Amino acid sequence: FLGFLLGVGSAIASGVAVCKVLHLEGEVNKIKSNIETVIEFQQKNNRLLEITREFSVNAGVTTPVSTYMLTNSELLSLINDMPITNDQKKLMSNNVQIVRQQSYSIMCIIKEEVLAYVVQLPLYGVIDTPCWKLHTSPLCTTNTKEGSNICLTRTDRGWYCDNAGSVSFFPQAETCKVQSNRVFCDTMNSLTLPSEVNLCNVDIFNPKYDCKIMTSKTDVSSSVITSLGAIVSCYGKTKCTASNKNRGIIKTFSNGCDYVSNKGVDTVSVGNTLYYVNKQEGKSLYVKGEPIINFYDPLVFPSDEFDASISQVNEKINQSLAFIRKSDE
Amino acid sequence: FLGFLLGVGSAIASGVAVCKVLHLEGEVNKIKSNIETVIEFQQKNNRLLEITREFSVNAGVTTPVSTYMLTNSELLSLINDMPITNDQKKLMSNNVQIVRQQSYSIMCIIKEEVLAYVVQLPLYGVIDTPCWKLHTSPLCTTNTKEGSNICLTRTDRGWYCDNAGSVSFFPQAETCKVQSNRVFCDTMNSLTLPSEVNLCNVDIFNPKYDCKIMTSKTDVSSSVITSLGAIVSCYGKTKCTASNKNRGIIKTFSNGCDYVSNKGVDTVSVGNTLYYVNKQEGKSLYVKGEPIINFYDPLVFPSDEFDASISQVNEKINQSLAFIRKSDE
Amino acid sequence: FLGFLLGVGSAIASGVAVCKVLHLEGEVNKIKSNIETVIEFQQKNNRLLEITREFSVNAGVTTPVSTYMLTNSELLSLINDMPITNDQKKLMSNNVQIVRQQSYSIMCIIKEEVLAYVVQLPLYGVIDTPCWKLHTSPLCTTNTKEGSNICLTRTDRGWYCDNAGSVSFFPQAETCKVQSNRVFCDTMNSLTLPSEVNLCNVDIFNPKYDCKIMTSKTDVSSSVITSLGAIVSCYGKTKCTASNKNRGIIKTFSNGCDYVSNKGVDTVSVGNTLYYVNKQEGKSLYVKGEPIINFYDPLVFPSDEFDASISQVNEKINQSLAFIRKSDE
Amino acid sequence: NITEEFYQSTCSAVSKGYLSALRTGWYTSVITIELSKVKLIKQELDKYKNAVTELQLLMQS
Amino acid sequence: NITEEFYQSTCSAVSKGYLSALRTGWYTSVITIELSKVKLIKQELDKYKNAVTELQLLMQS
Amino acid sequence: NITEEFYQSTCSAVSKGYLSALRTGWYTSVITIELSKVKLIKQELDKYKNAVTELQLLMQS
Repeated sequence: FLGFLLGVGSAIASGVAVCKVLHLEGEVNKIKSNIETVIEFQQKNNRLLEITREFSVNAGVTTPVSTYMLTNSELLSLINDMPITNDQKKLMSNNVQIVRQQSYSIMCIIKEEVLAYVVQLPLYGVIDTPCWKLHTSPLCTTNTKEGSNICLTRTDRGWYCDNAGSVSFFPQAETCKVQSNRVFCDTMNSLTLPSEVNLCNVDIFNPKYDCKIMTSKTDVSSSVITSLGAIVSCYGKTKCTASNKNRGIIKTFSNGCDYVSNKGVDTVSVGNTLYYVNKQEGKSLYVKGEPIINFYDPLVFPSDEFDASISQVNEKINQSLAFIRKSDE
Repeated sequence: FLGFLLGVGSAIASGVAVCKVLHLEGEVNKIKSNIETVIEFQQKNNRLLEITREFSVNAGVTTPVSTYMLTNSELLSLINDMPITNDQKKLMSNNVQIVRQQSYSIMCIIKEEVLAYVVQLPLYGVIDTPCWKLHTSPLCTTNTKEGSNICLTRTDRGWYCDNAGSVSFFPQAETCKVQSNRVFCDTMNSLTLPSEVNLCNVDIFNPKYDCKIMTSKTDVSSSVITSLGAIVSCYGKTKCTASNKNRGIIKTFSNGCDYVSNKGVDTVSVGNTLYYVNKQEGKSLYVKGEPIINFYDPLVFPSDEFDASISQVNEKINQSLAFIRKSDE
Repeated sequence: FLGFLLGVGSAIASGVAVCKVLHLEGEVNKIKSNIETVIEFQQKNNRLLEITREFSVNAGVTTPVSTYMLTNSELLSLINDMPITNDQKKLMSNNVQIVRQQSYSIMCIIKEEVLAYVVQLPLYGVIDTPCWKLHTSPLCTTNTKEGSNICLTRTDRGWYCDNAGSVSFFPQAETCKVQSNRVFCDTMNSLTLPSEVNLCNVDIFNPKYDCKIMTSKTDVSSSVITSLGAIVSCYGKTKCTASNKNRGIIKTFSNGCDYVSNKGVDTVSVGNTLYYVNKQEGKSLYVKGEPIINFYDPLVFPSDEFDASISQVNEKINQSLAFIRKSDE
Repeated sequence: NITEEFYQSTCSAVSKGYLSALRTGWYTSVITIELSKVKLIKQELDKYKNAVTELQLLMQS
Repeated sequence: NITEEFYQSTCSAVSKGYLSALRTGWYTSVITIELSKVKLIKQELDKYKNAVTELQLLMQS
Repeated sequence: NITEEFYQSTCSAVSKGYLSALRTGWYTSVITIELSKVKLIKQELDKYKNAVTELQLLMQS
């Protein structure tokens, strides 16, 4: 949700900056047969046509960088001469398709005698720090009355990574790429948070960090597929089940927010939507606890807070409560 | 608007799940010339290069599935052996490019002796059920005073389809694909609603379903191109017209929300924006009625409800009204 | 932000409309060797395969229009026969890759004897009118107390262009394309505003136009890379600096919202995010003035207005103020 | 037979007459590829090795 | 001549000096394609038939 | 070693055990291309000119 809090940058500002320098020194110096032969030329020229093809349909800026722009050999050579950690080099070599996805190719100059373009490669200054992905889903009451239901949703979902004494937070987990247990992310799509942001997971009413939520009265049902299971927010009259591939339905969810692990579960159905759970191996822990939505009185609960927080919602309740208490008198 | 209410799934969780099984049985068994010849090899190898090309720039997961990944012949063979309805088979055969767009190709293993990848095809369990597309546009007052205008917008726009006794609702109509009168959608981008959700179209103040709206005081002008016409929300000093291609301007809209059908209308201009109306054949019906925005008093109207509803906005007014009535006394 | 205020159109409604006419006249008339030879055929057929390839993976509608769909020569011919200004012709000729990006190719009919598709080219009716890009960033207090901070953000960021006595406003600056000092935009992604909208830049409390803002208590840090510099919103404990490539850090930002020009500045770091500033040449002006967020009392400030305005926030304060003043008595 | 209704009272319109085709499930199939003028064969066999090599690189760690 | 102004009071900046090029309309043109060592011609004529066939499939119902 | 915890009280789950690989910077390198049966060479040299020409068009004004 909180993707709108992100800053705004110029993605190719560095490569374009380099491109502008090549123009300057241009003006700065601007001052006072065989069949094997046929094959090699088609091979070399093919590449030129493909590079030209990519530039012409992308208006001169391409991403990802193709093997036509930069062959695996040229890329590996670049990687070897970067001033980086051998683990940074090794990281990039084993994930060359991802490096490719995070690179830009920017068309620069074509003087009739020389064609030049700038290749902007990612450099990963943060490696092997712990990351965690936070999944959230709407938490509503299990009330029998139709309308007048209250809901609450943590809005701080996304990837979190240790980074330089702080936490890089990626509100749009979609910006992150996952290879086994490795998380490839771009810091340009992140916020920098204090390590205390993690307190929202253990104690959502904690004073050190103001945990973010949104409120509503839309008690609609859905599911969130996690890394090792599935969260099911089942409300109203929605049919919510969890099934196994050979055995069939193995669990029926009641109204409220619940969870099932992917161990022995293949799919999850919420309403008319079938979700396949992720089949990755790993252990899941169910932490029991009362839904905090039950602690609130639906009559003074601010039900349209798009960007609020736990204490902010609470203080808004006190103001509404103060209006009442000092009235009867 | 209500796309943020949607759940979160793993799109290739099923194919990846299959991919992981092929690794397991890998370890499980891991226990104790002519010119016609030249042409056929280039034809076969070309395909390998193209498959490799697609996988290498998409980091091993491709969509749509190209004819290189799966030829029309191989695809049709698959379709024939799926346990599905002959109408499901026939549906897929006549719309193979769409099936292709809804399929994934996931790179799996390359043991030096065998290359394998998983193809994830869509299966359409819901066919030939009635669908309807709901279009909405801001409804504001036709007041002479500049600021202090009130607005209202139904936020429940999108595709609705009968599905298993309920309605599959697609908040982002953009997720749906339209071929003539056929609507191709993905249930992963939908909410499951009671059939009573349709009551919002006939009686927006109905008690059975709480119709969704948003309020504001931003009385800005725009148009929504529908299937058979165009909705024009014209407010302030905006020039809003409807024109015919040969004849020219054939209608000038007054302030408020109006509509013109595409029969004999080619374009619609609202401010500096020219919209071409859809030219599909079909009949349009204009249902007269007072804009419900006129029923509200601009002085107690909650003008910043991002996710509210008709009754929810109304009850918020009563609370504001109760604050007043019990004051003078 | 205000992209949700935009109208909804059918992008290929005009080309599809043309496509439907070619079907009609279909039914209307439906009433009572050498090696140089081998090379030319492969050249011509290659193009057919590429056109077919693009149509088959895009379900018959392609954008941008490739050189396979329309060669540079055919495109230039089209441009020459359009009823347009020589400057409109000249504009399109020097930016053919952009014209290409703004064009659609729509597959129409394939009668066994003739293959036909419609090419939808952009026509630019507005050229060489002044444009300006508005950049905005959250404005929060520089308060020592942790929570209870107030924030304000202008939500009217984007491109503005003079157009027909009004201003075409592009809320999603991402919809615009920049080539040197030329701004390529689509009017379909715009709102039409009075020229008085510019008053929000000089006097945000002006009566002629109601300047748009959003409020919150989320005092999170970020930066916005502008055309000629960088805005830095630094709050809390975030490390915010501006650096030069050879020299290193040349400026450390204090808490609040500040700005540095790109002249002599290469990068900006806010928290864990490094931004490269744009290196374009041009002059920057720093206009000093008190942050208007300081004029507000954090105790009666509406801190969750998602779509409000300056006067709208102010009037909401007066209502809260009136509740108090008429109470003690 | 597609029809459309406009409601002046709520500024909305409904287009009816469409038929559904919703993706509800997945069918997964496994595709396998069997791996192993004269000069022309050489450059094609080299192309083959870049493809196998390129595929070997993406399937790394 | 591009200039920029920063307003400290409202945390915003304006970049001026740009010239517009807005798409306001469409020009539609209709493109038509006329349809109908020796071994080399054969594989190319086969390529032709997959293209016509593939186009025939997308234009279905 | 990937683990996951579900919190019933707040309807949320945390997946731990991942290792980071964040893009923090850019490495820019400059790539240059040096520019200048018989009939077969001709159509390839023509292809070359469309590529140089096409590149010349995008680098316009």
